[PDB]
Amino acid sequence: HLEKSAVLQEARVFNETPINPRKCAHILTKILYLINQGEHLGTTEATEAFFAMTKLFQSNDPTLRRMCYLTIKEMSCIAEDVIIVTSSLTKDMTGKEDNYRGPAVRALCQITDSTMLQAVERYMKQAIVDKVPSVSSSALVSSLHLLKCSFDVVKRWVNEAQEAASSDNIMVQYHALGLLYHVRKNDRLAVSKMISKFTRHGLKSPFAYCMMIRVASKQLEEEDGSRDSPLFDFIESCLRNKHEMVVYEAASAIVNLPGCSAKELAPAVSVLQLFCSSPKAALRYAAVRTLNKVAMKHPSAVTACNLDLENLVTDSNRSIATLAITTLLKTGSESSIDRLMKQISSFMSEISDEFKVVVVQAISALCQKYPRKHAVLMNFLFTMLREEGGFEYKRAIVDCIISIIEENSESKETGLSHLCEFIEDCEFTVLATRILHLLGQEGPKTNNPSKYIRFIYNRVVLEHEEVRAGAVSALAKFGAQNEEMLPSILVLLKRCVMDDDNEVRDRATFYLNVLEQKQKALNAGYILNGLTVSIPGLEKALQQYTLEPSQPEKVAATRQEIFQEQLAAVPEFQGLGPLFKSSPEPVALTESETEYVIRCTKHTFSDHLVFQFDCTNTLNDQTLENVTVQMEPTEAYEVLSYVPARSLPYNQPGTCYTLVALPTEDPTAVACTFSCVMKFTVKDCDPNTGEIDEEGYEDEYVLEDLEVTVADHIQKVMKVNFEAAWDEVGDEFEKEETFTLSTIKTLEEAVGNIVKFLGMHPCERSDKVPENKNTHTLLLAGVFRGGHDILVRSRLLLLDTVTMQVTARSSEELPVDIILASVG
Amino acid sequence: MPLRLDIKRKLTARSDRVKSVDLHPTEPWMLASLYNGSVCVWNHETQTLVKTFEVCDLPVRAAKFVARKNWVVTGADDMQIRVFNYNTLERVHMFEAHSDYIRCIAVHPTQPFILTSSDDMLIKLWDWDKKWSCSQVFEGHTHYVMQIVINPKDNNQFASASLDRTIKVWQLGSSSPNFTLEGHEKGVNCIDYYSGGDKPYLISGADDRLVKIWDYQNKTCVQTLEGHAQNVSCASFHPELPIIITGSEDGTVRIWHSSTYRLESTLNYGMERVWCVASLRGSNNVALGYDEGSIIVKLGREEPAMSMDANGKIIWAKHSEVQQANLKAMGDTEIKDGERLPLAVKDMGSCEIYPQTIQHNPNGRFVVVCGDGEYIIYTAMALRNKSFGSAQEFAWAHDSSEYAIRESNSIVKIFKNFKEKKSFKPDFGAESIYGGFLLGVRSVNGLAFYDWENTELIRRIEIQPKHIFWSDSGELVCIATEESFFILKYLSEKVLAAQETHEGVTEDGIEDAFEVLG
Amino acid sequence: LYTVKAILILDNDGDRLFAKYYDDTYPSVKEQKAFEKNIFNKTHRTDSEIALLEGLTVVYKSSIDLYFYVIGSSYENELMLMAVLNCLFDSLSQMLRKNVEKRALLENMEGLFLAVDEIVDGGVILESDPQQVVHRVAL
Repeated sequence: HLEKSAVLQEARVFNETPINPRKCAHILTKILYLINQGEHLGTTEATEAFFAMTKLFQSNDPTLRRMCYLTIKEMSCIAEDVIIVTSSLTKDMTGKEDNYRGPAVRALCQITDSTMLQAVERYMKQAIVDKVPSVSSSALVSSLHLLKCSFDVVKRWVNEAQEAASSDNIMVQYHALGLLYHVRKNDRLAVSKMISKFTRHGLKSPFAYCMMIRVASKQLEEEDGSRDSPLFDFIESCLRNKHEMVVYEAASAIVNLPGCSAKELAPAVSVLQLFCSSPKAALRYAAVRTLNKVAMKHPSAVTACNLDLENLVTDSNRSIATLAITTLLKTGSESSIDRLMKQISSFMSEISDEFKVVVVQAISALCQKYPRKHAVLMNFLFTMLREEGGFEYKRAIVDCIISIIEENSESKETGLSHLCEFIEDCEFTVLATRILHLLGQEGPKTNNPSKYIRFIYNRVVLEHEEVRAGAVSALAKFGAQNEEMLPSILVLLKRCVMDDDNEVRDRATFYLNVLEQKQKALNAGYILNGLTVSIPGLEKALQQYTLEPSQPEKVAATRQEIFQEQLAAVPEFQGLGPLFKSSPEPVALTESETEYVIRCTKHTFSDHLVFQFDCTNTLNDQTLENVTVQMEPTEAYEVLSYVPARSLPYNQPGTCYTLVALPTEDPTAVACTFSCVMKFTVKDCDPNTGEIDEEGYEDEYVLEDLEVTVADHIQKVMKVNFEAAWDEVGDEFEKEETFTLSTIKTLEEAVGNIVKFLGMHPCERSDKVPENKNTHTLLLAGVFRGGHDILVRSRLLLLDTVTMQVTARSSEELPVDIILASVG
Repeated sequence: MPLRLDIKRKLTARSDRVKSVDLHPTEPWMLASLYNGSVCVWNHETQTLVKTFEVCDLPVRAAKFVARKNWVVTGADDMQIRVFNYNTLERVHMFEAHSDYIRCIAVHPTQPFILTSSDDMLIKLWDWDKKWSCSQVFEGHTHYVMQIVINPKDNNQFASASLDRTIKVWQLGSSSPNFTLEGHEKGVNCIDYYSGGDKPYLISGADDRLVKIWDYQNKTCVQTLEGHAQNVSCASFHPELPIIITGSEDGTVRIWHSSTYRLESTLNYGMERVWCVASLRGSNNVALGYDEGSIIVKLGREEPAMSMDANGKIIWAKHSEVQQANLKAMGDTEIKDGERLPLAVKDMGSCEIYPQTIQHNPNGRFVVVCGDGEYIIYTAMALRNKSFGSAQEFAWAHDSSEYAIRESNSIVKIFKNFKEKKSFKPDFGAESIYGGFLLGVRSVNGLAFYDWENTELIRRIEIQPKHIFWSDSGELVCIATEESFFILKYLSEKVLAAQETHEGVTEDGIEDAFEVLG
Repeated sequence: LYTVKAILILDNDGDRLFAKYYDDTYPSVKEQKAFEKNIFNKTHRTDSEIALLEGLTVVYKSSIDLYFYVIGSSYENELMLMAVLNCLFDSLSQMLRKNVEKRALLENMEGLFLAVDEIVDGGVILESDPQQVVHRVAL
């Protein structure tokens, strides 16, 4: 239509004296036209045009004002000294009428940056509360843009934003709730308060419902303090308003992840909610679906089926038919697959071009995804090969072949062989590469390789370089794997085809010379089956889904080992007792992502305990350095050393340790409590993940106590015969004490309490005791730190409560004393 | 919309129609100008009437204090402003302020000026130092100049409201109004500024039942306030609190939240026809002139809600680097004890309710925001919704994983892990709650302590408290009382026999289970 | 906050008489036109309120020599999108003072540009009331 240069240029007159609202407005229209028609502005002339226009803001005409808003936003980024236009926009923005109000806030806020943010706020507060949708919605979207430049200004507007939220007017609410969710967010909980306020309400605003559904879709039970249900009384889990999109979004989330469970007037576990909307017009597309559903997509699938299946078969309209395939695909599942496959077979008949490729891929893809047997997948993959013969590709040769060598290989090659009979050189580089690669790699004894070779030999002549090169190298590997083959390799390679073309020659000269001339140490080594060049995943199935309706390694296996590894890096802990075990009951001192996350584990050594404290400073305003967790033992333990966490910045874990020595004569338990306080140096930080200030202050954060149990000292085992082990460990360290467990009225619980506490597995599966028997003998075994066995015998008497005489024997005085004390 | 208020009747006085009410610029006295021909001033803190002045024998519409001279200016239907010394009790000066009675006077403490507004459609300027010579005369208003106020961002500027449907902003220098605002549609009774160094606002009140808010910077009308259900006599802005206080000739005063204009309160008194309003510039006293007298009233919010944990998250609401609606604040600073320490705030996540009281947990694991009969619990430094609960009041106890709440059913409640405890439910009634381990509940002129064990009455102390706080051993309690303070001993064993036995009376207790230590 | 991906009003080839991009995904002419050609090819010569293109529900209508578009998300349905598309058709008609054809649009290029910006704002649905848009815009 227009020329960008002439129009950008003539705009410069505004900058001088002429303001002429008609002429300038036209010139502006022309700018909008240059963009719209599709053109790109030249920067010098743009920069000039922008400074010129600001003069035009003096004249207040509604059409000129309008031109001015669109033109400055489009020209804003390809212009300089734009800042002048802010004042003019504020002047316009306060002027009453929707033409100015709404369009200005949007143009102003786009140009506005954090410095300028402050200016627009009075006018913004006035514009947001409006139940006149233009002014309010433009102001609400405007605030969203402004969250970037400066967050804090926008946040103050949360009250005006909320005020708009209370409208049932669709725009004012959609914008209000949507924006609010973004704005007020400083934690989940404050947003959740905003949502609960609207939540109990039966809106007539579908957009608000939708934007909110998304916020809601996850279970929120902290909305406005707390509440006893994930409840959403606005359609998400409810079905207060029917309207097929909202109904679909809501129904797929709620069914197997309740936003609330099913109500008689609002299904929300049952499959129903989608289905009542399901017979419909074009509208049906949302309605008919599924996704998730109780307990599977399949009972759901049956409802809707009439609709999806008739459109999919009948309509050879692309627009309908696509909705019908997506809808079939959605009502699908593992079960559904029988049905889904016949339909997809049928579908290509309506739209057959790419759609053909897709159905032959889909039937294979569905068989791989939803199991109807891996074999059937191969058989479908043959049908794909047959029908298209060329829309298979290179990625198919690699994917078919890799997939095939899971089971199919002998068959696949053979099928491929037959498939190769097709068409000599229009079959493509890829099929020849597949029969060639497979015949090379398997080295057929399932069928005679001679047919395969004869088929491939012809294809090579008239097809691309990459296959002819493929054919020589394959032949060489084929030689190395099977001796028999060598005579065919020679007739093929001497030919002008499989060698002596171009690329084919170079590869061949190498491959040939290595087979012919050389040892074939290399050739032998090279064939490991004669496999592909790469093993990807199973690419086809996802591709197909969209297209149709258009080494974790480990050391440790035990808590002691993983901790032992962590400990081992540090010297002191392995140098001063080596680790018998680490706790089977590690206790987290301070909860996750509050102030600190500290998890401590107590590790036992031959004569020591090391406490590993994994410390996180989740303090947004700080970053920590030289952090240690300090300890006060409540019994006689010596605290030898502290190992610091070098730094703990915001949200970054670090580990600190305290090594203490264990008593080895203590008459009371090694079940003991340590009071923990982390001390550290704080340097100020701007929350990101870390950043330290030039100077800072000392600060401390209090932590929970760490409890060490007898369970940490002992590792559980059972014995085949307790009595022998029990005598064998040391009846010379034997001590006996009688306890009453009055809070345990039966033997079975009693055995469980001694077993858990001590960290001893009761022998011979003695946690199950004959219910309410007068006498019982409980056999305990486990190994104590240092590597010495500890056996405990508890002879239980059951009155109405449990009394036990617990006799313990151990290769030391300490386990005996420790167990006896801890139990009572 | 919720707001910290507590309307209290500081002093009342009965007299013939008081057109103007004032607070003394720097003194705790409020002056009311009456239609008794007398103006009277009373210091409504000690409830002493400091002095009266007989300006005229015909109504004195206006009176204000020019605090520096130690003088009071009055304008009466003598069409004079007469000046008196309020400690040497004599008439300092007499002058004719206008050709008609003087509705309002405004005093510029920084300049020698009073400008007075009169219903001769003119506002005139007088300079006290010249012995009340006419410094300047302002001609602009074409109708009865009901009220004058000085802008606090430029004292050289004032606005005058006239029943001519405008409020005209004038400058001293210029007789004429340097710009006009058309603030109302049925004449403007009052003009006020919303006070501060960064607040360019006007308010207009009119007899169309409505008070309107205007922004003088933008020149637009920010919102319209319903005002009253009858002609709005006057309207004014409270400075500190976000509200507008208006009065009407229906004898009703209404308070409107200045963030959504939803009715905060309606107040009547049996005095009726409320002519004026004015607000204290240092905030939380408003005074309102009625037909049958004057009242000085004291508004609520005197103190902030905040709590300091052990994580260095000291949380408040409102303030700087914190919003009121959301929750934030941190204070990790330890700079010298002799001065006030910086804000030192670090950002804190989500909230969903308003903070009637907002508090961190005393050892740092919870945050509580309480508001509107509900408590919401947010996590110490992560601020994800932990928990919820009911609370017209929330108090952390000593335990602080057991807390006391008033759920307002007439039993003081304990919630433990933010879940209600019904093993706690006083055999007193309730009127109010004190936290700590033995929950004090006040009822029937008693303070009763209840067990968190079986909710039996342990003891009753016959002087009601301000507070109960219990030590972190729960044997010793500190009682804030009008008595002054008690420390009491709870003997645990004595309580266990007594409580089981329930020898402690329903409303009088057992005087042994607790003992008065000091 | 997002519903509408883009709005296009296209001649009966898919070429840009108009498009205004409420996505940031097409700003350059080459690609804005490619998009336009892409959506017009699927959707056209089968009029319904549904089309699925690019995994997005595309809602479209037609006139004498134009096809009118809203592209939006497919987690929705036609009807939500349709409300935008109906506004788009309607508002242009009432605004221009003549029904949407290539002729009405070209007749008043300014009315068309302004009217569409009121309907969609950066992919959020700003307005959907045809009447409101038309008063809001000044020719």
